[PDB]
Amino acid sequence: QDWYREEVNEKLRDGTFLVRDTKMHGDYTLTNKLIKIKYSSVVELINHYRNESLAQYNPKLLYPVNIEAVGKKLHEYNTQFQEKSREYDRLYEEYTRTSQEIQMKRTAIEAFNETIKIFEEQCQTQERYSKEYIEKFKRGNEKEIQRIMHNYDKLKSRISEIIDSRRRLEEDLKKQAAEYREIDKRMNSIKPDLIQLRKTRDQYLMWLTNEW
Amino acid sequence: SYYHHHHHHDYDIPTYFQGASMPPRPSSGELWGIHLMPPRILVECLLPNGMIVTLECLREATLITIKHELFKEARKYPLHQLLQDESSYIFVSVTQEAEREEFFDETRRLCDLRLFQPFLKVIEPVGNREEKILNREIGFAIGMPVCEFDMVKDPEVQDFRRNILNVCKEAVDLRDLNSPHSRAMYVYPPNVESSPELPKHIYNKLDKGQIIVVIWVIVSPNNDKQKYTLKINHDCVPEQVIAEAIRKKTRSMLLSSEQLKLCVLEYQGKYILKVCGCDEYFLEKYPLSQYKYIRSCIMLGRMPNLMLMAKESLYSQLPMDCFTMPSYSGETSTKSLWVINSALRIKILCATYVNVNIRDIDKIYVRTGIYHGGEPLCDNVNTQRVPCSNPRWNEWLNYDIYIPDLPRAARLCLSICSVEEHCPLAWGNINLFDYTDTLVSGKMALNLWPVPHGLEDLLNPIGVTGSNPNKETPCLELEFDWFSSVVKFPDMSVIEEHANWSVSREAGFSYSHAGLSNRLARDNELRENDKEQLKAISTRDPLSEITEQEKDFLWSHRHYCVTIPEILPKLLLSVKWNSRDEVAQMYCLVKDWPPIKPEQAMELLDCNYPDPMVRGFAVRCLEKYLTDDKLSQYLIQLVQVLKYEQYLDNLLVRFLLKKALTNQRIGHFFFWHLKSEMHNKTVSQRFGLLLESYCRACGMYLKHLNRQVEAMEKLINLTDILKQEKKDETQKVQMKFLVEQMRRPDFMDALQGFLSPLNPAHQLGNLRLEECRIMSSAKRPLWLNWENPDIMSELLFQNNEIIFKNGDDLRQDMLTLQIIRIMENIWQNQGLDLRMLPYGCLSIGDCVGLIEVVRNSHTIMQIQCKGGLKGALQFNSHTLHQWLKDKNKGEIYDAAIDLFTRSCAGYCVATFILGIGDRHNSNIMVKDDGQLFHIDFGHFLDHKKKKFGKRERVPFVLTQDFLIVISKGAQECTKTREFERFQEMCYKAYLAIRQHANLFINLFSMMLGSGMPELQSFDDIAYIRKTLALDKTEQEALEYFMKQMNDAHHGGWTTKMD
Ligand SMILES: Nc1ccccc1CO
Repeated sequence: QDWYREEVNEKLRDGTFLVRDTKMHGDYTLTNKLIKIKYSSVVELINHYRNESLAQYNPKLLYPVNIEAVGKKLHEYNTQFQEKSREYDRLYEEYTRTSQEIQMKRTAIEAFNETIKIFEEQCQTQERYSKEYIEKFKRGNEKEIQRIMHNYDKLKSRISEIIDSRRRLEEDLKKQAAEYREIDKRMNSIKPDLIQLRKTRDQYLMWLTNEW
Repeated sequence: SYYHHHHHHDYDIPTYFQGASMPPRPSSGELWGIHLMPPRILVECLLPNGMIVTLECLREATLITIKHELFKEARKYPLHQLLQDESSYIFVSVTQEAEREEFFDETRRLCDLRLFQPFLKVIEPVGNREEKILNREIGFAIGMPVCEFDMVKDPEVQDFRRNILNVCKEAVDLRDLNSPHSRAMYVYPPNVESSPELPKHIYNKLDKGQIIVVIWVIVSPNNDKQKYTLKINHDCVPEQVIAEAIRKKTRSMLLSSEQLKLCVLEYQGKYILKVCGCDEYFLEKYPLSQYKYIRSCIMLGRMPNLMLMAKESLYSQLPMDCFTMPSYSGETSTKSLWVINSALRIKILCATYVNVNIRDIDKIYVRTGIYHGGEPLCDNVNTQRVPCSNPRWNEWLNYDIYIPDLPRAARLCLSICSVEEHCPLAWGNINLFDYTDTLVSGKMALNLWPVPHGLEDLLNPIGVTGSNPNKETPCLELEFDWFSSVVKFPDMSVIEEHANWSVSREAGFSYSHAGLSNRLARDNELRENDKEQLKAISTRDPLSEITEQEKDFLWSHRHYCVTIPEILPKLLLSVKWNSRDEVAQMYCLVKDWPPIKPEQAMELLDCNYPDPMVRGFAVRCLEKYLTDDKLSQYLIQLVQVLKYEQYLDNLLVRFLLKKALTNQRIGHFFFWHLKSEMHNKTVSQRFGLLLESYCRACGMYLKHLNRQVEAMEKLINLTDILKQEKKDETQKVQMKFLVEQMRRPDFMDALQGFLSPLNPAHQLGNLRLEECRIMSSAKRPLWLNWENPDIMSELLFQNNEIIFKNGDDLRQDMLTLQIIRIMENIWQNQGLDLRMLPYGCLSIGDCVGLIEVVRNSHTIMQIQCKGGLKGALQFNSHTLHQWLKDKNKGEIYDAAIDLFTRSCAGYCVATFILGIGDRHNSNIMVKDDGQLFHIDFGHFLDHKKKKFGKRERVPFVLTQDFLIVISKGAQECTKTREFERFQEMCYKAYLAIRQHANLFINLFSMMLGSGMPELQSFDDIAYIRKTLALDKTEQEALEYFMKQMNDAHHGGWTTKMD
């Protein structure tokens, strides 16, 4: 008794091997690739393939991976892990919605730009047809042109606002893009320790073999 | 003393972690960055003369109204005489999707335009085909403008859009083949079970095969109706039924017998059968029983109500679909892949955007690998260079596989990792061949994807092929070896020849071989112990992985496997896809393999069968065997399975697209399942392109789908304002806001004339605002109620009410209800009556959806609050049973208990197997007539075992309450025969599913695509193996189920003959 499916694959998660147990089917199994198993023994055959490779049989097995005083440490490692998982679950939210919000800005910036161009074209459009009517007739005069001046004066100081408005958006894109990086930065720090906090919690529960 | 006086110094009492209850938002509404435009609004009207008159006009004003006033108020400004008549003009502006949209439909309202900035340029109509610039309709239905596609560089995309029309054109042909019938047949496909047989428990309800039906007619003016109650053979057809109605209607004292016969024949085929209260129609030769409305009536103890509708009044409604081709109407001499004599190598260069802490993380590398689902060589890395601070390689990774041994479907999968401190940063995969068969060569830019929630593993082959369309992400570029010529994958003629050669060459190999295993030496004549290990393997499920012996064993006897078609899925997973010898030979078996059942063939479109030949076979199966009934059951899975298809254009898409364009009921759910997932930018392009094809060719239903779409967007904005601005207000105050808004004309317009997306048969008329309300949940779901505007509403339901919920992600519920529905049909068609109520659910968006309201049903909790005595001390176990007796008095009682006990049995077995969220008194429901059903299922395959979890849980635990009811009134009722009867249902129910366990594996397998956290990879699906126990023998399983049912209940389950 004393290396010897679902919980086998979870122990192959991330050379590594182990041996498994219908009896009218086979007997033992070497798990990732599965090999069906004189066998003169179960411990005989495996020691031979630890040093050596599996090429010659078929066109290595390199990695054979306080009764009251470990019990509460199952609650402790779980309660940071489950705190740590929440932190990972929060940030992956923030990361994605910040990615979303970002591109809504990018699309708005494009919309702004197309808005602006129609207006640029509009102040361009009035010059062609207004400065026809400044030079025809002449003696309308100021009751005509100083109202055609008023219209135009609005037309550009509006465009001013629209470009102001676009800039003010563009700056926020940067600050958002900054925060986006920062989130990812910390995501990648939390991740590897989350795995180690998780991996020891498996080992701590596996040695023992639930208020915790 | 409580806390050892330990101060938590960080704890800031104001702010908040979303604890102190609604998930992902927001998408903007009527103007940029404002949900709901102010009732009176100022709009800059840019004229052709360059003038800006700023109108004030109401939020809900039409453009007919804004134009008509603008050409009155423009007069008062200068240059009036440089403007034509208003009728020579059309509005235009920039929308929130950032495109210059011209406004042809002048009846449209200012709020309904999605305007970005509040302004309107005036122009004369350019691009004289007005007609053609109703691609507005298409891009509205789709939720992105069609012009966004016209500007895509990629040739595959533009090739897809041109080549897919082949299909559309063929489909529109079939529709107008024998018109107007075939049109009606498209619009109103017959809603029909796939089996004309009748289970014995239904037949028995009929007194030797006869139903009483009621045919209805309308005369003058279009008001009064008349019944004509027949009693006919269950198995007689609509044309017979129409005759017998007409006979009865027109018998007389003035017509002889012979004279009746003649007046019937002239009338007989002038009419067709409608169902009363909805748009369902019995339009072809089928046993009345085989229509689902009929078979439902029989089970529900009801008397069908049909209507005699005149073919000319039905064909009056069906308009022409009149398909129009859009404006959008390999390479020469190449070198075969098989000529190339080198191993693969790939040059990895320069990741740029990599966001890592240099404190926390030590050093970082790029893992790589070639793949086929599972991989054809040793996985390798580059060295851990310029770690963190500006990561730069210029290596050549060398892959031990010759270039001719690359299978057609081969893919490079890569990922950037960190340091047994191993940890993946970003990922991305490329197809080694392109969509034109071309071996990839040169430099490629590949913008990467973030690791998902569950993904602990480091490389991600199941993840989508292609580069992230989001530019601002880890873009690592690279170089592919180039062989003086555009390399291509060989023709079929070539791959046949290599196979025929490779099999003759095998016959002359001599005697023994060391690990001879992979070839016989046994001869054409094979051992009988061999032939019974093969059919033994054949039976095993998809997830029971095969050993290398069994693989080679299968692979040797590959030719006998043509005896057992059903073995194919296993056979294929034994082929070494890194040996073109083997693979070429496989291509020739698969070429002319015997077609198999559709439920077997759907495995072959999961992520583990990427080959095109294989997937083509599977589609050929579906083309032959899979029926429009059975297709539309599994449609969710067939749309999810598209995501694993290497290239845009393929056989699977062309099939689905055609069925969608051929049968409007499929089309309808085909639209919504694609549309549903348009927010997810893995699939946005693919699904968009597909939705464009569908929308272009589906005819008049587009206009209908636009109304549904227009209605949901209104509701999405409504719930968004309630969940953001009007939180921290009283329900009282919120509900004023709701009513006030629905009253406004634009909402009245948008929410009244349309079809339920949960079922487009149901028309939704005027909404009754008296009965509309915001439910008490924190997600602020809307209870919505519409008149049923059908001619004979009263015969089915006068009011139609369904729930719209902005918060939750509906797609797990959606899937479990599908799985229940399937278990019901499995059971029921084996004569095993267990009555599940798979209520309607539809995801239409990013955590948006629709739930069918089941009337006359109550959460156990309500039952108990209603029947609870005052001086609120303790609730009664019997209260449930009391309430149920109160509903069902007399002979009625015994039948109500039967129902309860039958439904309680199915929902026990169903729920245990699926592992759904723990059941309690506010997610279990009982109807007045005594049927029990679960709601709000939660995470399905046991997703709260990712915390701490082999729990093998029992979610539906039968408290006293239920047991009392199960056994009439008995005391300590574990021991009644009532309950023995019950347990027997549970045992025969458990087993009946266990014999179909493959399908359930496969249905879950095909869903891995969807970004559902509960289904990240196959081990998730491996829960369902333990709980169905497929490693065990059926008698062991029965006991395992008995055992599990015993331990959760504490006593009951150890007496049956298994
Ligand atoms: N062999 C294989 C293939 C696909 C997914 C998972 C596995 C086993 O880890």
